[PDB]
Amino acid sequence: VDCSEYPKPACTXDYRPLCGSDNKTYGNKCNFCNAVVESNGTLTLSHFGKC
Repeated sequence: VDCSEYPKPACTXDYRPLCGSDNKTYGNKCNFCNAVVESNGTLTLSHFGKC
């Protein structure tokens, strides 16, 4: 989880899915990292690809 450059005000609409510890499939690293910050450290990366 290298989200050091977050959060970011917007994310591009490529699709490179990541499966979060919340069992949500995030569209790409940008969407996943912004969610990690908003979660106050509770969200982590389960695995690459869709859940």
